[PDB]
Amino acid sequence: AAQTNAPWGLARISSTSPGTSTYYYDESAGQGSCVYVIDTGIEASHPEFEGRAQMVKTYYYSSRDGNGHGTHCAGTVGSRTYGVAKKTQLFGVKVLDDNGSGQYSTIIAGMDFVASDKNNRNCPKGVVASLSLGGGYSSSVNSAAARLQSSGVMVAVAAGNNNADARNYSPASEPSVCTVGASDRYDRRSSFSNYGSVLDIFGPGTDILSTWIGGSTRSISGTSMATPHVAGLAAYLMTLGKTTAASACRYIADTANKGDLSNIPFGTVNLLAYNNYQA
Ligand SMILES: [Ca+2]
Ligand SMILES: [Ca+2]
Repeated sequence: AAQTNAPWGLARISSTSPGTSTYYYDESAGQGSCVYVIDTGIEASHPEFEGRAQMVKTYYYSSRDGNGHGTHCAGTVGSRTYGVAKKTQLFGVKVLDDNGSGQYSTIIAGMDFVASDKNNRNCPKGVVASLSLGGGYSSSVNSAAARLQSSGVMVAVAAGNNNADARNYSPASEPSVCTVGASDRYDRRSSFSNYGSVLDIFGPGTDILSTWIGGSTRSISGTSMATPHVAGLAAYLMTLGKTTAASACRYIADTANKGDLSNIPFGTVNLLAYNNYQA
């Protein structure tokens, strides 16, 4: 399958070189897999989700996405026009309020919830969790992410937007999950992107067009945008049977475009997510 005039991020992860505009992918499109989006919620009624999204848990007064952040991330995972895995199932967990903030105790509870909730969902091809959030270092938050990964879920987390070493941020600093840096359309490290030895992979993160609340769309930037590219790619690869939840991050690194990025500090991997699609 090919999507013409795709968002540049979708074209980039299906190509070995920058500057293309077609998203090449296999028609299975991640059907049979499930992605939990742990964020501000998901506007499940958006036409771009085609009824494949639902809220399962909120820790606030409503389950509505009053911010837009979680709806944007979920759209990059698996909306029809802006998503990597266009046929996956999307589950929303609202651990952030409508200002984009949340206490660490709530974020930890949200991760423990996903580890248990997956056992009563029909996800035959595997389960993924996308966490476009973070803060200062906390061993309790890192531990919750490790538990979720250990329970059999592919955990993808943002490296953070501080232009610093991600070792001082959580859950980005947890080694056992998949920490995602951001790049721009000219194969440069995004100027805001964190770096360091804890990073596993880079994904497109600057000027990412995706769904927004009110049934609309908009373009924003962040490692929050790179993470759902990798979470979506994981579910796409799990549906194809190429990898498992326990080894998805390593498989993606092994099969990534190597050495294409510039402004990568010494000690940080130069690896860009890539789907290796061949018609
Ligand atoms: Ca290349
Ligand atoms: Ca890792």
